[PDB]
Amino acid sequence: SANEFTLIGEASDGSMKFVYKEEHPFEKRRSEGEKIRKKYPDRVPVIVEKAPKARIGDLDKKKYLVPSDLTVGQFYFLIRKRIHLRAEDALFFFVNNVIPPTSATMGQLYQEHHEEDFFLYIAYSDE
Amino acid sequence: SANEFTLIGEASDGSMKFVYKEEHPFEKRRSEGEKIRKKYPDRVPVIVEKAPKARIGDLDKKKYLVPSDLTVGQFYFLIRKRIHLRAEDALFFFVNNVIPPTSATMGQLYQEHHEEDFFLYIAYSDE
Amino acid sequence: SANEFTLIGEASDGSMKFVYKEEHPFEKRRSEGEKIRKKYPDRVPVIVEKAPKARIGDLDKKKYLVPSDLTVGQFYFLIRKRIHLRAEDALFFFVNNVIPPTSATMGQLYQEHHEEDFFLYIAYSDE
Repeated sequence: SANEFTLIGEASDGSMKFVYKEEHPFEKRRSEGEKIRKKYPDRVPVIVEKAPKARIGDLDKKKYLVPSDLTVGQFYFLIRKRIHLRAEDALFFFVNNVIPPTSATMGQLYQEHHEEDFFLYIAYSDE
Repeated sequence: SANEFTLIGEASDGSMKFVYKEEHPFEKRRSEGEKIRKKYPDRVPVIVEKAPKARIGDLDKKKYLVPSDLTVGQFYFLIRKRIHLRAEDALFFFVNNVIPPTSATMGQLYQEHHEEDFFLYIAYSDE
Repeated sequence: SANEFTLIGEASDGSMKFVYKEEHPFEKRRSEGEKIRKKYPDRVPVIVEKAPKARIGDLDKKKYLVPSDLTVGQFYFLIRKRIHLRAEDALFFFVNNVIPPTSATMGQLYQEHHEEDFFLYIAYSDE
């Protein structure tokens, strides 16, 4: 197909703003994250939000406390069941605009990417 | 959701006991694993068992001889077809209580994790 | 199952020949790949072909221009939708006969594996 290409996929705009951070002042989030990490050191606190452009279902709950040794892939299935995804619908997680390996553990992601309020922030989208 | 978290996922209990090892004495397993590795050096012998708590189907066969360059992900699909998983059901593999990368090859997992009887042991579960 | 193994999976024959290369002389491919990489440096040109033995659907288009920061896993879903895979059908990508990690980016694969005509070649199969 001479000079012909099919342009597919979109470069991430990196513009994911979490509503959680707009609705809860930093000092309140940090106090809470610090406390929950002290109380439950084998668990990590995670905020999960849908990317605004995503056309899949929203979550009822956004604050999760998950085992540090749980993988991304296990978390994927737990979240997918909560939004009732059509069988053929894709679901991707983004941490700081990057999709993590599905065998990474939630503790590993948290250690590397948690924010200064001691939460790990994950966005999800359908593309 | 003030002080509110949804607790999801379970920390692995690491208590996976393989029935294969309870039914076949170590020396018989080792003799067999040694022999099959000598005869078929480009293949690895694998014991696959369902985690007792898993509510998905059991396998008819547990002893597999697989190409060393086959990936975990290819193996996943071969095993999934054998238990007739509902489309939305999850399937996870565990080697020594850890989920391997799906692009790892069976030979790589075997080299790192085979037991002293020269078998690689994989447990599977739905969570 | 004494002396009994179930032999499953197939060792890759590494014999994937791309029709694209048989139909377009090297110098024409290189000129084009060089030009498109100069013009669109944040995108990578990819040739996608079905492995001849695969019993899944063929693609209408084989020449794609994809964002460098798109993952393999995102690309998987874009290609899967284009061939209308039955829900339970597997789809695997091979670059130089090896399945890449699904979290690798297309730019990372391109940097490591592009050919001298400046295209990245991906084969897909159902096993």
